[PDB]
Amino acid sequence: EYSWDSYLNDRLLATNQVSGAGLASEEDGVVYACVAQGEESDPNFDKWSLFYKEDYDIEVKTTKTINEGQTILVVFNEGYAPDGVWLGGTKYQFINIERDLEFEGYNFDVATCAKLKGGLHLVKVPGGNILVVLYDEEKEQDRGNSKIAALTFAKELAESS
Amino acid sequence: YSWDSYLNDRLLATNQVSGAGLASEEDGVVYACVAQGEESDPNFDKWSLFYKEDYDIEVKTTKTINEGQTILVVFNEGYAPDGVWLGGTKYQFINIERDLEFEGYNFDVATCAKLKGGLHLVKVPGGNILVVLYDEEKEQDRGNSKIAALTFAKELAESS
Repeated sequence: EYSWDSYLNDRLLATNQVSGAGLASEEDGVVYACVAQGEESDPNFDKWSLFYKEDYDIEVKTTKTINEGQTILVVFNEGYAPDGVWLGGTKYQFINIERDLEFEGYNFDVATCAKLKGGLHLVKVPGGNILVVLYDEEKEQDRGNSKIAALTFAKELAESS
Repeated sequence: YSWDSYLNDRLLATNQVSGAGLASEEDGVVYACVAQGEESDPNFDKWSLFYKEDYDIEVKTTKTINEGQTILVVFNEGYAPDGVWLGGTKYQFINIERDLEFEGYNFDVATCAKLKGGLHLVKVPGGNILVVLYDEEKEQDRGNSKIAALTFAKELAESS
């Protein structure tokens, strides 16, 4: 009637200088034995919740310095946005790009990005200009119609060269 | 006739778009832009949506973590790049003291913190690692807990 749970309770947890204590194997690094101070607040208290938990996934944050304009050039030049397209401080997720899309006699590269309850279109037109179109789902508009709206105006710009 | 006039007529008049701008293929910055407003709030800047000065932003990656490995990595490499993870809680790696002399025996002991608490890790010979938690809400602190951890560590070190 003496285990590890008893020994750490007597020589380490009894001082009430620790919240709990465990023993981890130098091999794998996982705790085989542990105690904690609980059961006074809640009888249904698992003290393994503190020392053990199976392999799960977590997010790691890095900081990168963004040039908003470059996020647009990289989309047409390279064909991706690893961090999304940034415009006016808002993050849009790069979804689709359709290269050499033919609309009424003219070719267009057109990209589509999404935000929460909205999104944007980017349309490369010749003469060296890019058309930017925003849409907002809260205003009963959508990407399909806004893309059509973008394409209709684009042809007009496309006529001037 | 300006740009804001031309896009208001050919694009926002369609009320299928929320706003529109055009970016030069050179720098990629919008020189001209329009948006739809004047109904809720008259005093709004329509550039807030299209332009913004070079700033810094956060990028998220996903990692699959094994908590045991996060304890080993502290001793093997000497810091914890992702913090030390135990029982689902992230502790921020602060200090590691190698070959600390406590009453005749040497110890490698690391200290980690979370909000209002923390933990100590002590490698003792014979191949065990001692893990000690402390909670500031229970009037405990890192120093006293390290001493308690260190003194108990001494006992296991004797049994080897």
